[PDB]
Amino acid sequence: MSVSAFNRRWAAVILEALTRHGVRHICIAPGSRSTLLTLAAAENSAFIHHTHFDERGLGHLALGLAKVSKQPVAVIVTSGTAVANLYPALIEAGLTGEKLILLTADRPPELIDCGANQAIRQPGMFASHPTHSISLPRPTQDIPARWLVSTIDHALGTLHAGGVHINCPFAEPLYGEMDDTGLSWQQRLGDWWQDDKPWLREAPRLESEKQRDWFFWRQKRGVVVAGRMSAEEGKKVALWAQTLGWPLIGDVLSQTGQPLPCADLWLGNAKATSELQQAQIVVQLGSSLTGKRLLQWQASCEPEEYWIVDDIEGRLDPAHHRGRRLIANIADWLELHPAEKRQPWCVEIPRLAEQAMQAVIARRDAFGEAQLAHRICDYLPEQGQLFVGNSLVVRLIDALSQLPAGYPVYSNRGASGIDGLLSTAAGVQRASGKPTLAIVGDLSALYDLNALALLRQVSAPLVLIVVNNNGYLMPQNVHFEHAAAMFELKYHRPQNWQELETAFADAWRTPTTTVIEMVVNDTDGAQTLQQLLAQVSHL
Amino acid sequence: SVSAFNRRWAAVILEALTRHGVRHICIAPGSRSTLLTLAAAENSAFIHHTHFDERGLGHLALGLAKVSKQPVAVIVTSGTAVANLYPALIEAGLTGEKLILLTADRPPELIDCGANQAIRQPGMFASHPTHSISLPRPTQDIPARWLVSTIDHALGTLHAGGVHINCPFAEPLEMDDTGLSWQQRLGDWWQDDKPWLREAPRLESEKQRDWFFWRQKRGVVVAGRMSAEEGKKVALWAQTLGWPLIGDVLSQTGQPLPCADLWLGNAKATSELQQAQIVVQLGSSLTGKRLLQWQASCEPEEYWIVDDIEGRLDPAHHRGRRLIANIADWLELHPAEKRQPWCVEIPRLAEQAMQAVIARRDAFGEAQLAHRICDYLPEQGQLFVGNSLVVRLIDALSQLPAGYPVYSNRGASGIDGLLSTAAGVQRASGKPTLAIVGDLSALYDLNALALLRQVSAPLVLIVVNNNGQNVHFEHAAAMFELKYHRPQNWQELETAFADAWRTPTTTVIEMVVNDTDGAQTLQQLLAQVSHL
Ligand SMILES: O=C(O)CCC(=O)C(=O)O
Ligand SMILES: O=C(O)CCC(=O)C(=O)O
Ligand SMILES: [Cl-]
Ligand SMILES: [Cl-]
Ligand SMILES: [Mg+2]
Ligand SMILES: [Mg+2]
Ligand code: NA
Ligand code: NA
Ligand code: NA
Ligand code: NA
Ligand code: NA
Ligand code: NA
Ligand code: NA
Ligand code: NA
Ligand code: NA
Ligand code: NA
Ligand code: NA
Ligand code: NA
Ligand code: NA
Ligand code: NA
Ligand code: NA
Ligand code: NA
Ligand code: NA
Ligand code: NA
Ligand code: NA
Ligand code: NA
Ligand code: NA
Ligand code: NA
Ligand code: NA
Ligand code: NA
Ligand code: NA
Ligand code: NA
Ligand code: NA
Ligand code: NA
Ligand code: NA
Ligand code: NA
Ligand code: NA
Ligand code: NA
Ligand code: NA
Ligand code: NA
Ligand code: NA
Ligand code: NA
Ligand code: NA
Repeated sequence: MSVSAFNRRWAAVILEALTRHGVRHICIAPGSRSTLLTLAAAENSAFIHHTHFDERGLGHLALGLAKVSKQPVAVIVTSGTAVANLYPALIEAGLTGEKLILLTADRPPELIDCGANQAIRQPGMFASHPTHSISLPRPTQDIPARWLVSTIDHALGTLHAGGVHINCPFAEPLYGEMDDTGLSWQQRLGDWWQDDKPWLREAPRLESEKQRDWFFWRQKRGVVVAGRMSAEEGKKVALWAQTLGWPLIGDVLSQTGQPLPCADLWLGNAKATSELQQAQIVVQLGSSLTGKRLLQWQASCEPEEYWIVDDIEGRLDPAHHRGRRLIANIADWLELHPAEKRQPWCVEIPRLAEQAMQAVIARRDAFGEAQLAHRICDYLPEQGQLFVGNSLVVRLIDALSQLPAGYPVYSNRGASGIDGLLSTAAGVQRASGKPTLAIVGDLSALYDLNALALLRQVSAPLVLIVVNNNGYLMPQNVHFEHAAAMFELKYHRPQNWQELETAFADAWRTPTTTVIEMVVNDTDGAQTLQQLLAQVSHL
Repeated sequence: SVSAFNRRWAAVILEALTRHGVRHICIAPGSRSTLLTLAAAENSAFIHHTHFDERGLGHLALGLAKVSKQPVAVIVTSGTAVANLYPALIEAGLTGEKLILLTADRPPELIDCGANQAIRQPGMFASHPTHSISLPRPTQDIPARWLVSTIDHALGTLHAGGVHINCPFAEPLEMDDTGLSWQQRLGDWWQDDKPWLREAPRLESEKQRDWFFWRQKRGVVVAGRMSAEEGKKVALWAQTLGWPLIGDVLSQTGQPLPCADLWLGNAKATSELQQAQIVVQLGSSLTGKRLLQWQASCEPEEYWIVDDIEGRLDPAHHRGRRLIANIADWLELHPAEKRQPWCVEIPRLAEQAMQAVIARRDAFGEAQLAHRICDYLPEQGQLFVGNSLVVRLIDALSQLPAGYPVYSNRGASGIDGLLSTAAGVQRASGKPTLAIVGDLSALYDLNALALLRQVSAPLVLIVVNNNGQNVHFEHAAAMFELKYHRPQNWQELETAFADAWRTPTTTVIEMVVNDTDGAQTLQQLLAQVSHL
């Protein structure tokens, strides 16, 4: 008899199944036609719950949680444009491999395309961006609970990386009658209910094989380029390159400690370019390289072979070198392709690197963007993590700073959207519980302004540094003092290093967010970068 | 010079669009869109609007299109910028605004190889735009007449909804003469005022040959969203036929049988309606709970929906007719003939309904604000309503004047872009504007207070706060240098307004209420009115 009693049990089966695939965190924007999913989510003790009222920011919240935990993270939303607001964070996940399980409630098929409310076409809404899309059928008991959990297990089990869109229509009414309808339908799953594992286990691994000619290649003149990877991988890559005797170019996202710092500067030197032309093979581990000089060099170098090792699939070399694209966990890969001690073949590079760091240091003082970027590793929280936006300021950290090996760095450098940086940082901080430094420009802060609601609720101190270069009535110069106030966050606008170091100490005390607004020019940082680059090009 | 030719290809795209009434252009600053952007700046045909949030940029453009009834272009750079446009594109696809999305793209060699800010853009919006064009990589080997014809075809044939034109450009982005002669192949089209190719079919239903029979039956007229002029014409027409007119808040009909959401819960009213043999619905997106239940359950011999949107609009799937037409043209094609009012109990029920509500107009609550709203309407202005309890309340408790413009985002009723849509609504027409929103809506689109800063006539944003949080908007107002008031009674409210109408600025009025009085008061009026 009861359609709502049945709808609840369909929904509970879908949630129970996610539970068998590592889904722990779940993000929900409340709204009264996803009711069944939200409701099955609350009954389910397995989930840690997060909410936000802006579905765009909710996607990014989920994206941040996945990015740090390396587990799949679910998102439930109600039917209509709620769903479309998930696209950005979905897109970013498809590039960087976050597993976002989007459960989008939908009207039933009889209510689509007929003037009904909050009703749009949701199946295939995200085109090729999900790794898998499941458009679930209208709930009925005539489809066995084993089909339903098997379809979900198929999608999650085969999922190497990226998001999955599960569209979930529900018959109206979403409320009412409250009986045993669909009770024996659930009971056919038997003791899968007290189990632990998927109903259907489908989990093939996608992995490249051991390169049998590694023992030759490892004795040639190689270079290691280290892109985005985990904190732990960065230290491993640092050891492996050092053992090989190969120059390591490490990105801000690599956490290698950057043994050859200020690459963005020293790749400008003709002495450095000439040593590198002698390179017979380049082994690039990780991807999304940050620096202009590194991107130019990569694009123009001509080693016999060019290798990209990364756990994401597809082509990762925008200059299309002849070589290899190797799919792997970077740490397993280094295991499979171990180093033997060999004397370094580079003689000039390690000098130029030192000299470049000395040049930046002769410049540490003017209270600006480039200098904050240079000194950033002085303000990093102890046992913390850094989240870094899509701004000049982070190319400047990459160019002018030397971050410590193994210190966690996170970002959104898939498509480098500037639309979700605060909600992302909020997910990054929640997943790990660590105190967090997030560095962002003013447009990114204005873009995701309402994620300040999210940042109120951090589990450790979070410092949001907003680098502000600004950025009918005369245009105004916006600031973030009232924004902070509006959300009961701490706020500082330091004028000098003493005030910044002070602002940082007060910030690192309680668990909430302190906004530190650093007003700067729209030219000093760029300008300082160029000066150091010419200086180094000459050295 | 690749660069010099890329500017000229972009040039041709933009000039094409001007021959189709595109006057407004909304732009979000971005490095990879520079060519469409520069081209746009150099073309005098356009009025330019900027926003930093692409989602709110889409909704601005939607607000512009909603009032202007002309196509509005949007330009964004490659990447998730593009995806931020989906919400407004989807809305347009339902209410019929013509948003022309020009999405800059990396050239095809740079897709799917880990390049920066590079994503799969063609087909990205799935079935939602009315037409989608994935333009080829620019080259002078494809002649300019192809490019303009492709555009003239997308826009000439556009009945309603959006158009996605993906525009890849090769890099670098050396002011040569490189594609000059390529452009000059268009000869004097460049000095012309029309499209290159004119393809402009009309989509429209034929005259209903049996109207003279049906216009004498016992009909009910239901009026949803339509233009202000049409609101007045439908009122005249319904009156002439002797048929009751259930006029939505979006109808601008003057609601001659006000408080339908109450009197529809009375058996004397429904029983009289049961005698209805035809329902003519003009427009759609009906607002009221009672009206939506009534609509779903009614059982005339035929149900008609007249609207210029295409596709089914009756979610009860009644037997009858779906008629595509400009409402105004349709009335002319199907004239009323003067005829005696077949209804007796309803006009009295409506009156006692209003009377019942006037009786409880004093408490300083959501419901009373809603009932008294026409005391605060700006003269010769326009109202913009959110998707919020407070606007159900206006529809239930108020009677808005015939022919006063009302606008809304009520296709998919997202709460995601109401401020930025409001800002486009004010700019399209230049009128002073009232916009009514809930706290959650205002939070959702908070950064669009930056658009509301820049208005050509006063705008008042009533934010109706029943906060579940416990946030306020004084600091948001202060962040963007907007005037702010939190009135605590009717005198403080009336005063906030007098101030508000003097200068071309936005003032934020925050009404703080309860999460229950509003629902309660409506529930008690329903019961009361159902007992008459
Ligand atoms: O990249 C930059 O120059 C800073 C841009 C920025 O202004 C922002 O994202 O707020
Ligand atoms: O504030 C209202 O009028 C009710 C709707 C609502 O809660 C909101 O959109 O914030
Ligand atoms: Cl993940
Ligand atoms: Cl081509
Ligand atoms: Mg900036
Ligand atoms: Mg509210
Ligand atoms: Na789990
Ligand atoms: Na929605
Ligand atoms: Na699939
Ligand atoms: Na489906
Ligand atoms: Na079963
Ligand atoms: Na599985
Ligand atoms: Na039962
Ligand atoms: Na292999
Ligand atoms: Na091999
Ligand atoms: Na690092
Ligand atoms: Na590090
Ligand atoms: Na040299
Ligand atoms: Na590759
Ligand atoms: Na391979
Ligand atoms: Na850099
Ligand atoms: Na940023
Ligand atoms: Na925002
Ligand atoms: Na946002
Ligand atoms: Na843009
Ligand atoms: Na409309
Ligand atoms: Na339009
Ligand atoms: Na598309
Ligand atoms: Na092509
Ligand atoms: Na070509
Ligand atoms: Na050719
Ligand atoms: Na033609
Ligand atoms: Na193109
Ligand atoms: Na044209
Ligand atoms: Na033709
Ligand atoms: Na009415
Ligand atoms: Na009426
Ligand atoms: Na209602
Ligand atoms: Na209803
Ligand atoms: Na119809
Ligand atoms: Na609202
Ligand atoms: Na409207
Ligand atoms: Na609407």
